[PDB]
Amino acid sequence: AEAPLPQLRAYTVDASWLQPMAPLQVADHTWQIGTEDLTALLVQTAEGAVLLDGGMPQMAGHLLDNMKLRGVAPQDLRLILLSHAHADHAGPVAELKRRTGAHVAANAETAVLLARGGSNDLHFGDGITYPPASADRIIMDGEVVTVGGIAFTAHFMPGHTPGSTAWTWTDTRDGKPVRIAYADSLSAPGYQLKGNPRYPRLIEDYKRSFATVRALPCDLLLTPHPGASNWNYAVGSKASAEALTCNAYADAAEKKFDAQLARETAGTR
Amino acid sequence: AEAPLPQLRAYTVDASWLQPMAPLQVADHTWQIGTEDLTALLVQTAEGAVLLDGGMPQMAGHLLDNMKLRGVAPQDLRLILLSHAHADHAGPVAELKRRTGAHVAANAETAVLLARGGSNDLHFGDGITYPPASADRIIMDGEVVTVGGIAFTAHFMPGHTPGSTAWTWTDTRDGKPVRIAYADSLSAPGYQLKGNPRYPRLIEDYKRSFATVRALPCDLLLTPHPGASNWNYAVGSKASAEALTCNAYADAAEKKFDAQLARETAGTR
Amino acid sequence: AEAPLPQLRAYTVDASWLQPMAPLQVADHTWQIGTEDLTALLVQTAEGAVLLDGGMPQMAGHLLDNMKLRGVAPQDLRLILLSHAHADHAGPVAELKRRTGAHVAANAETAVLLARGGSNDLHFGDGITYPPASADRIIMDGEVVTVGGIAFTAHFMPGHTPGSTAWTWTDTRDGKPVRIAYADSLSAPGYQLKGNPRYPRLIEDYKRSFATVRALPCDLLLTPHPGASNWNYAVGSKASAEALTCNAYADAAEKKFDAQLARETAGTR
Amino acid sequence: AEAPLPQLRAYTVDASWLQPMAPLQVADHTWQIGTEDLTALLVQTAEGAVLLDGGMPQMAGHLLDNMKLRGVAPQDLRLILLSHAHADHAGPVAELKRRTGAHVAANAETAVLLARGGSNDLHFGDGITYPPASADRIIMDGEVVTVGGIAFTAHFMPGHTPGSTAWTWTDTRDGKPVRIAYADSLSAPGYQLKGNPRYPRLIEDYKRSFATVRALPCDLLLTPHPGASNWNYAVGSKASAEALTCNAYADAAEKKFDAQLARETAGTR
Ligand SMILES: C[C@H](CS)C(=O)N1CCC[C@H]1C(=O)O
Ligand SMILES: C[C@H](CS)C(=O)N1CCC[C@H]1C(=O)O
Ligand SMILES: C[C@H](CS)C(=O)N1CCC[C@H]1C(=O)O
Ligand SMILES: C[C@H](CS)C(=O)N1CCC[C@H]1C(=O)O
Ligand SMILES: C[C@H](CS)C(=O)N1CCC[C@H]1C(=O)O
Ligand SMILES: C[C@H](CS)C(=O)N1CCC[C@H]1C(=O)O
Ligand SMILES: C[C@H](CS)C(=O)N1CCC[C@H]1C(=O)O
Ligand SMILES: C[C@H](CS)C(=O)N1CCC[C@H]1C(=O)O
Ligand SMILES: [Zn+2]
Ligand SMILES: [Zn+2]
Ligand SMILES: [Zn+2]
Ligand SMILES: [Zn+2]
Ligand SMILES: [Zn+2]
Ligand SMILES: [Zn+2]
Ligand SMILES: [Zn+2]
Ligand SMILES: [Zn+2]
Repeated sequence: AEAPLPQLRAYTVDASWLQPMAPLQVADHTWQIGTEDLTALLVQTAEGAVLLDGGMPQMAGHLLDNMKLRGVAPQDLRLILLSHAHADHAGPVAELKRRTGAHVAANAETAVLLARGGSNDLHFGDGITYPPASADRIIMDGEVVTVGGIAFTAHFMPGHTPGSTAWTWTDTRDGKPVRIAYADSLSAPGYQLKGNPRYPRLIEDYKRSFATVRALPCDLLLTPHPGASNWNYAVGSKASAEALTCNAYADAAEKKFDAQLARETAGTR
Repeated sequence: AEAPLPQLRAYTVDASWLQPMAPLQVADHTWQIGTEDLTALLVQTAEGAVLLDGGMPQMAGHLLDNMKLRGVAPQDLRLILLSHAHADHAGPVAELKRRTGAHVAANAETAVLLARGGSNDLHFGDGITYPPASADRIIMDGEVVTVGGIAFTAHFMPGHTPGSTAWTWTDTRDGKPVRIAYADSLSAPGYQLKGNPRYPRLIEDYKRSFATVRALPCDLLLTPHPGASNWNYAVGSKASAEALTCNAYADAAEKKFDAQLARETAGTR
Repeated sequence: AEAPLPQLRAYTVDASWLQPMAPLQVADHTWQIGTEDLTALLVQTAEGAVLLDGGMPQMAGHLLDNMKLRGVAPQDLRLILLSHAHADHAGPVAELKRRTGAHVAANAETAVLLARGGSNDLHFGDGITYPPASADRIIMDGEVVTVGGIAFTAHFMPGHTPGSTAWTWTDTRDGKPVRIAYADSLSAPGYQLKGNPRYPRLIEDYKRSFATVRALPCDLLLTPHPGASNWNYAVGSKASAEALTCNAYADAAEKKFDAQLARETAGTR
Repeated sequence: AEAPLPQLRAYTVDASWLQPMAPLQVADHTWQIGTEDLTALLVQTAEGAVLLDGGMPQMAGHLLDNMKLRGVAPQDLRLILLSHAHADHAGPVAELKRRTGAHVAANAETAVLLARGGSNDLHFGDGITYPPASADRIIMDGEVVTVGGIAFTAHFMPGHTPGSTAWTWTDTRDGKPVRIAYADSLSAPGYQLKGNPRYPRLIEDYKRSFATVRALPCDLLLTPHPGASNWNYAVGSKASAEALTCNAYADAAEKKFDAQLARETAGTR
């Protein structure tokens, strides 16, 4: 009686990443509409809405529910933007496109990973996947995408994925501008950093990306994993109280990266 | 403490579907190289090999091992053909393409489902998925694909999937021709047959496909699930003893389909 | 001084195919907005517009101009449907998608040809091409697509292309229903009909498609080339006067097909 | 009698770009097999051949002819690499893939442009297009691709296109190593350089790419347009005599770029 091949293993996550929350207002037009521990930002304009990230694949219905609470019908969603195309951020994109008619704008690296459904990941292989989706517009570094007069600027910050992107826009609160920076992850979870044949310039890209994050226009920083920027979505009006600056987020990420690099030289993860 | 969204659920299968077996010769050039309960046929020519189906995603390494036992190095695999693009038959195609340089030939319906990784299935939704892969050649009904002088003919038999295909070729044994028919599944597992908005002509297609299977050139029938044609790969040289004819396979499938249709009218699965 | 390789040759067409016209009303909601000799139908609903075909690639701006004359802003175009994915009918689809955010719904055969930009055509090779575009929804035979409460039904009629489709919907005029049938081309221009290795069942498909066209619900027939159904868009309110029935269109196409088949047997085009 | 829309215009080129030539040996394994004025490099190994660029779409048959003269049958072509995905360098890729079974390896930017057939170009729009093709392997900056033991290293040099790549490998001649650098174009033909909304960091990318080219391992430089590196393929064994170094090629390109930038500030092309 010899061993059969192993069964496929599902991508399972902490319960808080799947815990629905009601819409939490970030600025006049901008709302967190994902789960307690995964960001999905809805930006509402007079000419339709923009969604930045959707979380896990199973979050599609919840996102549509929260859009409805905000007055956004499915067909009112015009545009989906992404931080990076891993299953816990781009998971429901294919379903959202089918149910809303929204288009996706992303850089070429994010587009190719999204079209693979996250398979053949440089570090994860086929372990963390989701339904594939197509990008409808390819964007370049620094390119501006505008919906309802609100301009979103892309800032490439490769490392966590080759296509990792920060998005910036200026909202308002109390009559004053609020420069929002939605910066992507700077983690390298389980990654081989040095001499990686699938990503030879990984270290150089991360190092440049720390600098890119430090330089973002940033009155208020948000991140795909809210804990990375010290947000606590579950506490409502105090959710943003402890939020990091872009400088502090980059500094923390670089210290962690440097320590991980030294541990890899020392033979451990 | 309210319920979080459910975790993703992996596509799990009976252990026998994942139980490796050594190559089992079907005819002079044709070998079963999959698992005990999933067909993957290797056809070896003087100018490279053809693979018809690969089974589950986790079978890629085993298939390459069996190819090596047959004298087929990875780069010797020229062509992948498919019965249908469900995860338990097309599962390892993307990985095989990357590791062998083989091309995929398939009809348009199979190509679109394969490129989705089986997501947005007409009946399964996103429940049964696999790494997406691209077809390199689109084939039409009755089209002949030739490798090393061996001609493979496609016979469309829509129903189980819109792109379901039977493949026929003539091998030899004991100096005599053996017309092999690799006919696709004719099951409708859990499908809504009547008035299905995603497949309005489902019943008409199945009915035509029973006739197509009856008419195949067929000295020896094989099926993606070997039990459907009464093969038992685990018993070696007796594996083919009880194999059905194409007529008998079509008849059994049609009786099951008609009974399921009546049960659906009677309100049950 | 030996001959260089030939220059690329552009797909050039009769001037009337490129001659802009103002919107011509077909029924209460339905307008011809293409050129004098290429159909592009705009169907306007309370929840956005549908475009059936766009003509040649250079027609994108003209279509948007005519949409504006009808009160349809670019973002109001929700859906693009196609008769078949040749350059003179799907030509501007990629550009329209980028400028409107519309989605494309098409069958798998049309989707694969559209994604090739018409290249590797079964009969034309690479001679007649256009910017590639992706389908966003794959439709099956008989499937209903609804926008603003108006239901469009797909009727597959393979032959002219494998993915050739007739679209039907019911509009109104003078308080009475008008069953509109937009039937695809039934021509085989320069095609090898018999024993075509790239389309082995071509004759069988055309023969079935003549029957499909005869059976369409049809108070008013329109065709991608208006002359094929005896429309004359240039004469305004008399444009539809001489229009054929579906029965007469199918009969004329079948007689032409049978004559061409006999000429092919007799060695001529 | 008002003007019809303009006819489509073919991409026409100088006759020398389409003038076939016999294979010209560059090093022990490496041959120029394109036309007098467009590079297409064949690298022949014990385990199959690599093609770097193919020229214009109409060059497919000529390339296959020259491969045959070199002893390379169609199925012996294993891999296609590209400098950049414009019609005059990637033109015949789709056809070559269909006729050889070769795979394409390219970066994400090149993959997305190739899959568009060069349409929606950042600078050319839809004016310069070719049959779309899919990449089979996505490569990263500095990644090594190996065929028959010969290692090809990718060096990203964005500017002329976002995906512009230099490829390096070490061949031999007279028992000594020859480090070959196939560097992409550094021209900006008709491009808006400053404040280009579709390429906001164009100038920064070109400036970094001049430095990348200067730093390439380079005993012998070749370029997609041979005149850019002072090759003259038509003079046979003297073809390489006047070839530039990488330093000189970068310097000439940067001086031209700086002059064009000043002219753009001065309001001219
Ligand atoms: C695989 C692609 C996304 S990358 C997809 O979902 N498509 C491509 C064509 C239509 C639609 C579908 O199959 O439903
Ligand atoms: C959180 C990341 C995605 S940003 C992830 O999925 N990881 C991190 C490494 C492994 C894998 C997992 O959770 O299983
Ligand atoms: C999503 C497609 C298959 S349908 C894919 O895997 N591609 C497309 C381009 C290259 C390669 C890859 O991303 O590795
Ligand atoms: C055997 C089929 C594929 S041919 C399958 O995966 N089924 C049948 C219906 C449900 C699902 C499952 O096993 O979970
Ligand atoms: C080639 C595809 C259509 S079949 C395309 O245009 N795409 C695919 C991703 C984004 C967009 C683009 O490149 O502009
Ligand atoms: C009218 C058809 C498309 S429906 C066409 O483009 N043809 C017909 C055959 C040749 C080619 C041409 O006009 O050059
Ligand atoms: C459009 C793609 C290349 S990007 C293509 O040619 N395909 C995709 C599937 C098969 C093959 C074909 O249609 O011939
Ligand atoms: C030589 C370049 C491609 S590298 C080209 O095609 N150009 C340069 C600008 C215009 C266009 C043309 O020849 O028409
Ligand atoms: Zn991630
Ligand atoms: Zn994550
Ligand atoms: Zn199945
Ligand atoms: Zn199965
Ligand atoms: Zn046509
Ligand atoms: Zn036409
Ligand atoms: Zn170029
Ligand atoms: Zn060029």
